[PDB]
Amino acid sequence: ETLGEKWKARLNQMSALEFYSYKKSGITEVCREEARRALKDGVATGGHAVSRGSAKLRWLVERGYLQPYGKVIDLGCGRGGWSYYAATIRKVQEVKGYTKGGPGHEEPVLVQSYGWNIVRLKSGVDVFHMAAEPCDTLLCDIGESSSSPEVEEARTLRVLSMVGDWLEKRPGAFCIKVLCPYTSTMMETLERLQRRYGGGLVRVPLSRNSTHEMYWVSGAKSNTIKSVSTTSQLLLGRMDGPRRPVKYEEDVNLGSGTR
Ligand SMILES: C[S@@+](CC[C@H](N)C(=O)[O-])C[C@H]1O[C@@H](n2cnc3c(N)ncnc32)[C@H](O)[C@@H]1O
Repeated sequence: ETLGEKWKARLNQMSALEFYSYKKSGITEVCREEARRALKDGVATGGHAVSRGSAKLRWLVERGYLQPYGKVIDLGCGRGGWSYYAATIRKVQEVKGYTKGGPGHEEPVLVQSYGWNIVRLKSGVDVFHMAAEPCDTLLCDIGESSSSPEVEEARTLRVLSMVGDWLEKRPGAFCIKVLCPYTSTMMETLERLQRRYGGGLVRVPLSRNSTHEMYWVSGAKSNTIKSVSTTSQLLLGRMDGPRRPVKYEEDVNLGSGTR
């Protein structure tokens, strides 16, 4: 049994109160109030982000974990935070996002932030049945949380295969969401993939304690087992002490105008 599995079991054990306190205990988050109001009022300008993903991607890009450039593909773009953020980047030439949409799934949000004319968000698309196309920047943010470690593992495996098909055309720069990296077979296959392709695993502090997600990014050089187990250690530790306060970071402003 790995530390992440113990984390998972302990998480399932927790009460509603304890969970409510734990999910955000000590994490970093973004004040999305004004962005929510503006977006609800139909303000396409102002530079507001459509989701929190922008803040996540930002956190990585401003640390060299990846450097977006050229043709960008956003797999499971949802509302499209990653797509717009990437579209605000100089080296980036084209952004193509794809999400599932429909009931229960996010639809893209039409906003005119900076570089909105180079964005192209396509809903009603299941990337598992989609043919890969050559690109320079491979983004993927797929991985739905489940109470079952086995389910999360299987979902992660399917995702990793699907993105394997895309990485085979060989970017470049890439950011791939890994929901469940805390099981043995997962660390094994992630080691394997980290041999075949490059990159490493990074735990974004914007991620809530309720999820063990780490992002497999290109510009990172790390050991799988070590990074994962340290992440597990942290998420475990936050389940014992008092409630650590949240570090309220500022929301990202993507400005306006075209490119
Ligand atoms: C966690 S959200 C991330 C959204 C985006 N990264 C952002 O920053 O706003 C993942 C989205 O991917 C979509 N999705 C999940 N599986 C998909 C699939 N197989 N094909 C296309 N989209 C999918 C879901 O609808 C979900 O809204």
